[PDB]
Amino acid sequence: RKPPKGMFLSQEDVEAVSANATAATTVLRQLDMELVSVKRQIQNIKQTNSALKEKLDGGIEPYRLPEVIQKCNARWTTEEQLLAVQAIRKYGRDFQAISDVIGNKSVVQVKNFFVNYRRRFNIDEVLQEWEAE
Amino acid sequence: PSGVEGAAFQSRLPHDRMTSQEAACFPDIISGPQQTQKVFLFIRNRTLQLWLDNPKIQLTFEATLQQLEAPYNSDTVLVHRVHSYLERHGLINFGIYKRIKPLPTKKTGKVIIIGSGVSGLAAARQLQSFGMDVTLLEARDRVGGRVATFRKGNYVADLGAMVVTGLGGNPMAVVSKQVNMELAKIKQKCPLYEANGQAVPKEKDEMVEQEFNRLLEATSYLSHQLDFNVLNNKPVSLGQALEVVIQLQEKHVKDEQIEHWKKIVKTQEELKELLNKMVNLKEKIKELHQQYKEASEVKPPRDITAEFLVKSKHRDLTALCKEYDELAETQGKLEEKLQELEANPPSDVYLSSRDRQILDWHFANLEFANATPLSTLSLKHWDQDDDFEFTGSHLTVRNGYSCVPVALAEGLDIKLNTAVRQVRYTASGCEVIAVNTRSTSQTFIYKCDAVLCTLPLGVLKQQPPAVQFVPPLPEWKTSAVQRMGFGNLNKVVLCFDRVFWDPSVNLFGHVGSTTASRGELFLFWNLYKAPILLALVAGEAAGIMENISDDVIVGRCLAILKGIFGSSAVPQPKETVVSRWRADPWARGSYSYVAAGSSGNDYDLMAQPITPGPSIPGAPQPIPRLFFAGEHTIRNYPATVHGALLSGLREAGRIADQFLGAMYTL
Ligand SMILES: Cc1cc2nc3c(=O)[nH]c(=O)nc-3n(C[C@H](O)[C@H](O)[C@H](O)COP(=O)(O)OP(=O)(O)OC[C@H]3O[C@@H](n4cnc5c(N)ncnc54)[C@H](O)[C@@H]3O)c2cc1C
Ligand SMILES: CN1CCC(Oc2ccc(OCc3ccccc3NC(=O)c3cc4sccc4n3C)cc2)CC1
Repeated sequence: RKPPKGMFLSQEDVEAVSANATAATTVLRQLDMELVSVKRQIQNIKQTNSALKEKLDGGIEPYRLPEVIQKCNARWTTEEQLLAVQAIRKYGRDFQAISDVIGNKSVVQVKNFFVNYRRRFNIDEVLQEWEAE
Repeated sequence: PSGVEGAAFQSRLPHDRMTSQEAACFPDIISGPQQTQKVFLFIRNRTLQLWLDNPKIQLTFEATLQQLEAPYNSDTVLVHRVHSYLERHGLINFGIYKRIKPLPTKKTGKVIIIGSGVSGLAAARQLQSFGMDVTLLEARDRVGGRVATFRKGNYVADLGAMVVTGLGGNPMAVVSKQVNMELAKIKQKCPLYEANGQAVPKEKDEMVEQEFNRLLEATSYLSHQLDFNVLNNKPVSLGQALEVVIQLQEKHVKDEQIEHWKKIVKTQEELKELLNKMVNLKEKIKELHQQYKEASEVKPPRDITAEFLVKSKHRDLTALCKEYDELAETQGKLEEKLQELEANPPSDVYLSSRDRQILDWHFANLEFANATPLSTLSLKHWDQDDDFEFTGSHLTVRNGYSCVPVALAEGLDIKLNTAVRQVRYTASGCEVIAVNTRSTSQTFIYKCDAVLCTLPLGVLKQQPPAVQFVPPLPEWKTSAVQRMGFGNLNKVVLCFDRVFWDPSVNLFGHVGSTTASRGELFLFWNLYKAPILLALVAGEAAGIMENISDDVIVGRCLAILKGIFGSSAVPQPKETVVSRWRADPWARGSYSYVAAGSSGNDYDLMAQPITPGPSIPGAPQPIPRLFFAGEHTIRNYPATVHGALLSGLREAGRIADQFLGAMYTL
């Protein structure tokens, strides 16, 4: 109940190659074309992607910025607080980004910050304003 | 096997079971208790063994009983019935033997046998063996019929049968002991030689053979599993199924390439999409650098919004560089994934032109074996006789097969040059009307209780008739004759003064440049003692080549062998013969094959004897008077010698059962 190995035969194809007197060469010609069709459409996207590749030449290496490595600190300078509030305003809840910006505050320290200062920096109000965008 | 059991096997019989036939004559026993059956079986097998262990002298009832030892020795009728039964149906005491018991003084019954082909001869002997009067009529000036052999000087080569297809259960094995046949194994190595003259590389030779064998099992799958057996009301042929299977493989190659390249695009497109993301990211990065540059040019000390604007742009920029570097990674992978897919492409083709020409050879070979275009073979039934294959290797008859029929014709009333033109059968008896082949007018009349027809199938099919039946044959017979296949295959015999080929190699192929031409001279044999090369025409070729001068045909051969063996190594031939079996009017072809739309059943139809109507109306049902034998009557051994002779033995037993009666059935 199995063809010899690598021989392929399903009920449906058998019927398909037989029904017409030339149904064979019809079906085999369709695929011949349907192939050359895909073979060409490969050539398109090759050449399309070849030009896109040319535009990226240079990479982004000229626009690379040096690595900042600030060591997390417990204190908040008055400066640091001000950056926070502007960051909150610009970033909302992306605490990662806020921490990245201040330069040397952990993402937890950032979160606490909302709670400890929220009171006085109307971080409620601030945050609605970011929402309105 | 060996023992008694091996005698059964060697006589084509199941050692541990009673056959249908035996049941017919020993109905007491087989319906009887199990014990008795084992006795019977043993007796038979032992008796068989005895005949076999020495087939050069008659095995008598007495001799047989002497060698039995009770409990089997005890019942002497059972031994007698069993012996006489085997005696009757040529299982023992057939062929050429010395006779212990000289013959019945006078002869009972008269039979005319048409054709001195092995089937005919084997019957004749058998009947005369039983004490009937027999006379054979042969249109030819020689016995054997399709056992033709060529002789001239010490050149010897069959144009007819040549091969014994294994001795394992072949009754010709027994004849081989009774007659000196120089039996040589055939070294099955056969190297193929393309059109140009060049051996095919071992590597390919195997690729194609395997694919050929693979394609065949394939067809059998279609037939027996997918039931692919009729197309538009007409029954499927092997040829058709092979094409379909082949196409389907061609088609599957394409389907694979499509799927592969299509998997390439879908990844190519993934790259396209990615690069866009990457270009637009670089564009937003570009500007965002400038912004950061401008902002950091506001020299400090600065107000905190301006400080924020530096910091924020700085981070917003590293954020994008992060994204872009991950997409450069993702790109790296996809650029390699296309190295992979470009590197491993599915096969370009199913078969090259070269491949398909070599494959055409392997098909020609099948058209050789079955002596017909695969166009014509029944898909379902062409290989039905494959279960009854003998064991052991195939052997040629080195001294010429004609040695066998001749040997059988010793002591037989054979009228050569006597062509039958009409067979008359009636409840009273039969008149056969023949003539002289030499002067058509010299007319003969023969009267007999029964006629046995061994006329070849090609003759029976001949339209308008070469032989008239009176009354005509019933439709059930004539329809079977129409449905059955009668193929063709010719031999060219090349006689030389020196062996200019490798003697180590018995046979070797040639590969025709066409599909339409694969049969033409596709195979060559040196199997004989002398320097004789034999060349075969098979397939659709055979029937067309019958309209070409021998000179030309030998031309086309010589050409081939020059190309293969070197233009100067090929001496012209001293002696040449070409067969034309379809042309031959006492043959009209080579041998039967199961045409599409026929079955193995037709072989049985062909064997069924014919009973005339009564003479006076309301007179009792008459005995049957017209019998048939020959290669086309034996369902399990068609188109061979053993089949012919087996049919011969069979009819002889049947006729005797009719006209001498069978007192062993009680
Ligand atoms: C090329 C070829 C190769 C073969 N190779 C092999 C092989 O290798 N191995 C194998 O086992 N078998 C082989 N065979 C098959 C074998 O030859 C036959 O199966 C066998 O000889 C048939 O015997 P037959 O008695 O049935 O018919 P035939 O042998 O044909 O005998 C019938 C006789 O009737 C005669 N006849 C015809 N018309 C008339 C008439 N009007 N009046 C009187 N007589 C008539 C014929 O002339 C013939 O002698 C081969 C056949 C051919 C053609
Ligand atoms: C219906 N069916 C047809 C297939 C026959 O079996 C064959 C098995 C092997 C064959 O090739 C072996 C071979 C190798 C090398 C040289 C010759 C031969 N064989 C023959 O010439 C040959 C042997 C037989 S038996 C009946 C005819 C026939 N032929 C023609 C051929 C036929 C059995 C009956």
